[PDB]
Amino acid sequence: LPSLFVPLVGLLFPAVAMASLFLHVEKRL
Amino acid sequence: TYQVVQPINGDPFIGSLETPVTSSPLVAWYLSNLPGYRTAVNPLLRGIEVGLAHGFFLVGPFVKAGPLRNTEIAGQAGSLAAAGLVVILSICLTIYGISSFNEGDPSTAPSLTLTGRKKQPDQLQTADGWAKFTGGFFFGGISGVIWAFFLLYVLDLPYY
Amino acid sequence: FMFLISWRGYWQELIETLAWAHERTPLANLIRWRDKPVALSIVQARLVGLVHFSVGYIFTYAAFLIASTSGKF
Amino acid sequence: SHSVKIYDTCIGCTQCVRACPTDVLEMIPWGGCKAKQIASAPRTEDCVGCKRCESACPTDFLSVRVYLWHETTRSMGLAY
Amino acid sequence: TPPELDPNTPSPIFGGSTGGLLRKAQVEEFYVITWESPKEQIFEMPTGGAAIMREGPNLLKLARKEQCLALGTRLRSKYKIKYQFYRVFPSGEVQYLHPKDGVYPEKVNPGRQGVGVNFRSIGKNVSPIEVKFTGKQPYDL
Amino acid sequence: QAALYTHHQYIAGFIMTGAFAHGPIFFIRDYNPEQNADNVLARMLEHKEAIISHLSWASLFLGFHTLGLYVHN
Amino acid sequence: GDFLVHHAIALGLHTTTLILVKGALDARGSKLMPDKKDFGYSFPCDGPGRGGTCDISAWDDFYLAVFWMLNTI
Amino acid sequence: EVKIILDRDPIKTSFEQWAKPGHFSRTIAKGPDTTTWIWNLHADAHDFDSHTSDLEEISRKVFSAHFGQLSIIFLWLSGMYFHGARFSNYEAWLNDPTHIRPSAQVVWPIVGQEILNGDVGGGFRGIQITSGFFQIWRASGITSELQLYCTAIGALVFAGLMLFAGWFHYHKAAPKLAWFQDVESMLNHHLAGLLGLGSLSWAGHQVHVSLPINQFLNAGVDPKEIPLPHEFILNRDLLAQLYPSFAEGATPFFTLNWSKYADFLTFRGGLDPLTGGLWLTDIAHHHLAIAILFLIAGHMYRTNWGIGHGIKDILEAHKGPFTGQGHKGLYEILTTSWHAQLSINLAMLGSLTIVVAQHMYSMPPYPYLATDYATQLSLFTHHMWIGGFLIVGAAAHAAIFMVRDYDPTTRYNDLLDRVLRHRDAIISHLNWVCIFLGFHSFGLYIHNDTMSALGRPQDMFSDTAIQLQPVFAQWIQNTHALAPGTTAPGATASTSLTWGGGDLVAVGNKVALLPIPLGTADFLVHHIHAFTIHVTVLILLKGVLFARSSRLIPDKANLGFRFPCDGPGRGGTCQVSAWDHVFLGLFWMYNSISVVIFHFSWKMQSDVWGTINDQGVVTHITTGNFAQSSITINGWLRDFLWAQASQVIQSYGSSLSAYGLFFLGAHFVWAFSLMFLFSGRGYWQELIESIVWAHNKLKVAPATQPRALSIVQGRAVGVTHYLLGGIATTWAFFLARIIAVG
Ligand code: CLA
Ligand code: CLA
Ligand code: CLA
Ligand code: CLA
Ligand code: CLA
Repeated sequence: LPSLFVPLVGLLFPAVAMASLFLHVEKRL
Repeated sequence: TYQVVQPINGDPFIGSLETPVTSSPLVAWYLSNLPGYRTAVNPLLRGIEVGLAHGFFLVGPFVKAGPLRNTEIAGQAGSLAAAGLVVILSICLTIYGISSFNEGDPSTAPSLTLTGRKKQPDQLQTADGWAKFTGGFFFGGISGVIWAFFLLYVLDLPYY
Repeated sequence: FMFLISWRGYWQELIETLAWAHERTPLANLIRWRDKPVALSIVQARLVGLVHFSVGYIFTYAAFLIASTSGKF
Repeated sequence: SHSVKIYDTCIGCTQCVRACPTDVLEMIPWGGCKAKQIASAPRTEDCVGCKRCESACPTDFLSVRVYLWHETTRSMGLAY
Repeated sequence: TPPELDPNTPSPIFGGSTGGLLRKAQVEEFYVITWESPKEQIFEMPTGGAAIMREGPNLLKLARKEQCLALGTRLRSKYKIKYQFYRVFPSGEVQYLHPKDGVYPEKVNPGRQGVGVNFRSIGKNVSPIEVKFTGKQPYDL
Repeated sequence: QAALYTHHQYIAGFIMTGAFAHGPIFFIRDYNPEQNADNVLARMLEHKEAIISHLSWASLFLGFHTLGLYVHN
Repeated sequence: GDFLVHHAIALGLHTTTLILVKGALDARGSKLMPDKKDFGYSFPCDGPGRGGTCDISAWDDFYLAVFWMLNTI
Repeated sequence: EVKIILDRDPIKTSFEQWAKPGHFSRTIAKGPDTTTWIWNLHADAHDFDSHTSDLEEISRKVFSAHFGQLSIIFLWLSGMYFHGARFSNYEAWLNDPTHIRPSAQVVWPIVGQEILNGDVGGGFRGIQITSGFFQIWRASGITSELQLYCTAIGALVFAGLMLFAGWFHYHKAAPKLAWFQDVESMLNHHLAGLLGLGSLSWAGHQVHVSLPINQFLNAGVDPKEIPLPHEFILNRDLLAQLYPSFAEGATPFFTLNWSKYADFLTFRGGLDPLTGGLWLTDIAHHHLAIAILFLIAGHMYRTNWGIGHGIKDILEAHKGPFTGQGHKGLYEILTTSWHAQLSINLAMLGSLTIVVAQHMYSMPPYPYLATDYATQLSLFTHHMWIGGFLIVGAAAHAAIFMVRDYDPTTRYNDLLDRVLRHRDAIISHLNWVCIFLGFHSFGLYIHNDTMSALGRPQDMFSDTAIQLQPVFAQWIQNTHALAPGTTAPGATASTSLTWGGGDLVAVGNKVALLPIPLGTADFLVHHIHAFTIHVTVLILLKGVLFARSSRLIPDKANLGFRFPCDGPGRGGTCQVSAWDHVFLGLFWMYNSISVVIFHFSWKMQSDVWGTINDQGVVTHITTGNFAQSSITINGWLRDFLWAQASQVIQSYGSSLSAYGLFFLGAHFVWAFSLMFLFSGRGYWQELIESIVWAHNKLKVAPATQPRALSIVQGRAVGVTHYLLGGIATTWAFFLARIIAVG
């Protein structure tokens, strides 16, 4: 049942994305 | 002539005030003994305690108010969710630390004691310590969930 | 309507009382913010307000347009 | 910080300097008007941008202008 | 002329307020305003409610400066007083801010040199396009 | 049929306001007064009060009577 | 019935245009703010002096016009 | 010191100042240069302490102003009584109150309005009133239109006396500042003189006119046959046949040994099964206790005989470890600042109006008031708004005091101090409670909506699923049920029928009152009330506490009480002023009161009001759907708004079409407010520039230079129309619904 791509888009991608953005945003070169 | 309410540490030009809920001997004793405030202890060590307590506690709300039980045999599985939330949280902590503290940097806590005893360097609050704290928070978080769940299997408690 | 009717000075003064709270709360002031919390700017408010007003506008009528039609066809 | 300029249209009334809440402007000798003085913005780093200065200028068009620029802690009026 | 220096002078009688200094004072900056009082008097605190001036030299630490001028301005009128305020920083260096040039800013002083004044006054500034791509800005000219 | 019509009329509407947004932006960022001296574009600004007041009259005329007739009925 | 709604439509068009072109033609300045250029397309205002100048920027009448365009469509 | 009457001789009386607009202000008496002048003239008209700084003059202005107010109220009462005499069917209604609709306004036959003169019964054409005056008049024993006509003249005469007094006490004999300040005196009189004698006086008319006449009306005798009230005073025989205790004179009262007066005075409690109103025998008795109580209370404060209390003494002696020397200096503040007094009085008078509404619906005082749902819904809703507004006004003047009269160097308080010295702790906490209440009241609804829409009714917060039974209110409810005989042996029946349990009262075919059920639906709405109220409190208290200073604006007090802002600096400082907090609080009061009166309207129709036949079968108006459908926002949209709004949108051609017109009419001005609330005067002033150009072109530009509304006025105009529009909509909606269905 491919409909299990939903969580990946639904949650995993968002979590990774958020974490990454958060890090990039708080970075101090 | 005796007022109970006083400026903080005797300094009226600084933020806070002194009240029975802030500087009572009972409140002071209690807060100084939480795992968080044991400045002199391993951060990792301090964390695990927080995880264990918090983990254990989280199982209750998930299981009892969960869609899966509510008369539905799923039951104690909820606890599993709780095991999922301590993962989310761990992630956040790891993030907070990574972003906050840098590797080379030193502690950012405050070295002066309330009484001015300059004598005290302190804490985690460093890239190294925080990682330890979260790392321990996790281990404790998972273990907390498991033991509550473990009790759930054995049963006997009045609520569930 | 909140962003469009209430303006900034009110929220700025509210947040700075919350800035006080966080620093004076035990166990919570172990965690410090890296970005200073402030009220949304004057223009930003009108943008955020308008977006809500517009999103609501479009989503409300669309819910009505489709349902009333497709319910009857 | 914000940008604040003055123009030879200034008449030396000195009102803005009196109006400013953060001591940004001051008066300096000049010879372009009967008052023989003109405003100056030597400390634009402390300005907040409330425009109380502008609100107090009687020139036809403001002789003191405040161009809101990059935001700093000082300009954002933060006590924290 | 050199500014005054301080500091070991006492501070006014107050009971404590929530409007007081915060972490910003510890890690960014904080300000001090100082004055001489003829009598022991009562005044309204910008941050808090009510405080008592102490006769003789007085020292007050406030966050933000504007608080310093607001109180100081009140000190000048209301009661007649002479005041000064400095910027503390956290290292320990201090910086004299106001008055900063002998006299107050309202009064013209010869020592002062102009900053940010355009001799072509008016709104004779050029259109934005003219400076387009030139880091400049029309007013800066 | 209902969906598609409503879809495009809102798209068209949003697009129309944007068209009248970059028009202003042009006047501020790119418009060169000397290089457009006395041409049709410049004359617009030259009699801008006349343009605006009549648009105001047309809006007031339509508004007063369309509402007026609706309320009467 | 078709007659009346069309005038409503006419009302909607004229007002939204009135807002937008008043915004465009006043982007570079007015009597209240002769130098509205130098400040750009989008700025919060010009303070409470000279009577008060909220929503005086060309960005802000766009902001106003969207409401009317939403009403029109 | 010794308290006495102090006045001064004539202080001018001429039309000279009528001819000079804005004379009261030195800035505005010079005339207009712009159109702003005109608005300022009306906005500073009543700002007396802004006119002069002398406290004596301000006090004299507000004293005559109160006479002016009373004059209007007396003129207003004169009309209601007059209209009940010339243009009403009160005499018709007096025979058949249960079927005939009360009406007291006839419309002229011009342009087609005569349609509004509908079938109100009694062979009469007019507009149904919901003021409630018919039930007051019947309760006072008013029989004929002659008596209403005499009261009309009496009120009008009083209106003249009030108006004359105001002139006399400002232009002829003006009270001195020392006279106004005698607060120990004034409280003694208002406690004993106004309230004590006032309640005593009405207890008399009741036990001589109301109680005798009402008994005749209930016996079923024709109103025209009933002897006039004065036939009861003269011939005691009539008032002896009924209520035989009158056989004796002052005895037993004079000989004590109370009482054989239990005959016309009792602690019966409950509700009259024939009139649906509170027992008149209880109400008369009630006013007897109130009189004496206030007469006793009127002798606490010391005046000119050394016996009593100095209020200044009482306050100073109330100081604790936690509070300092607090309460000291409050007497000098409250005797020196009008705004300080007005804030307390508004807060309390406003709070009183709110408890009045909740008390008049659950304990119907006037005969045939309960089953007239049209009036009860109107009375409750009316007082809720009046009380609601007055409370917001308390915040305004509390703020004004902080800005204008607050001086630590002259009139320190210590209690007011400390509060300012931790104002961030109070506001930050009140901030938190609101967020907690928002989530835990409204969030529960959104939860319910989502679960229902997903087809999971068992995952909702409801009586049939996850229950939130309000047990604390239920336990109390049960306690008042078991109150008579057990707790209060003197009480025969319950306090209210909402606590009855197994008791019901009906008049005609309609239900007067019955035990009101409480469930999860009632739990959710009450926390919504707890939520909305706090947020209103937050906005207003924040405005008062931070009125003078702030970390953002150290010298906000210098900018005044009513200013637009302090510029776009510091990120922007719009609506920092205390005025703008009152302005913001106004919307939230509206938000709170609106969900309160919706809570009332639905609960009453669904669970209380309805038809009852002689088999016991009760059929409620909306049929008890409150429990299962008020727990969802879609339910409120559908089963409440959509369903019940059908009467007002189907009222064209009917007698209720004016409500149909006001329904749309109010939607209009509400949306109209949004133009002012979402925009700024910068745009409008520039638009006016192009329009001013056109007039100059045709040589028709006015000297009074047109200007856009001030920043503050734009907010004043906006919130005013937002309130007028929103409230008037619900008004038209309520009245059409309850008149048609009820
Ligand atoms: C597309 C995005 C998305 C997806 C896939 C889900 C999926 C789910 N939601 Mg969530 N939710 C979302 C968005 C989403 N939600 C948003 C936007 C909101 C805010 C309105 C919520 C608010 C919400 C609430 C309040 C609840 C849910 C619940 C649920 C679960 C209900 C089904 C169930 O009972 O089975 C099984 C039930 C279980 C408890 C199985 C547990 C699942 C295991 C523990 C996963 C392990 C943890 C995971 C690996 C950690 C995440 C790592 C990742 C971030 C990298 C299901 C897993 C319910 C729930 O989870 O029950 C407590 C529930 O209470 N959702
Ligand atoms: C009848 C003769 C008379 C004359 C010639 C005056 C003349 C004067 N009065 Mg006096 N006054 C009078 C009667 C009179 N008054 C009465 C009967 C009262 C008792 C209420 C007062 C109470 C009074 C006070 C408290 C004050 C004066 C003041 C003044 C001076 C200011 C002039 C002015 O603008 O007034 C105003 C002209 C008006 C037309 C105002 C009309 C206000 C009425 C009451 C409104 C009625 C409410 C209305 C129905 C609301 C519905 C509105 C709706 C329909 C839209 C002026 C010398 C003022 C003063 O001394 O100057 C500093 C002052 O403070 N008067
Ligand atoms: C339903 C609410 C509402 C209404 C009625 C209006 C009405 C109007 N708008 Mg506004 N607008 C609104 C909402 C509304 N707007 C909102 C939410 C926004 C976003 C902020 C705007 C933003 C906006 C902008 C930027 C502009 C307008 C303009 C206008 C005017 C357009 C010309 C016109 O119709 O002439 C007819 C007039 C009317 C339809 C209103 C008159 C009302 C009655 C019929 C007058 C008669 C009164 C009657 C005697 C009763 C008196 C009562 C008594 C107490 C005195 C008109 C007054 C434009 C303008 O100023 O035109 C030149 C303008 O540029 N609007
Ligand atoms: C005991 C009652 C009471 C009294 C005596 C006062 C007295 C005062 N107030 Mg307060 N106020 C009150 C209650 C009261 N207020 C309440 C309940 C609120 C909450 C809304 C307020 C909120 C408030 C604010 C925000 C302010 C005041 C201010 C003032 C001062 C000047 C106001 C003025 O000039 O009048 C002028 C009167 C008008 C301009 C009339 C305007 C008409 C209104 C807005 C709409 C009426 C519509 C009507 C109800 C129905 C529509 C009919 C229409 C179609 C014709 C004056 C001391 C001002 C001040 O600065 O204090 C020193 C000030 O800014 N008040
Ligand atoms: C319907 C529109 C609306 C909404 C939702 C709000 C909401 C709120 N207002 Mg505003 N307000 C409004 C209109 C609105 N207001 C308007 C038109 C005005 C102009 C007068 C104001 C003026 C105003 C003032 C002056 C204040 C507020 C305050 C508040 C907050 C009160 C505290 C609270 O309840 O926390 C709870 C939050 C909610 C109940 C919002 C709903 C939350 C949902 C149901 C749950 C979360 C969804 C989901 C789980 C999130 C994840 C989704 C993910 C995909 C991102 C709250 C956020 C006060 C404040 O700041 O708080 C202390 C404050 O002082 N309002």
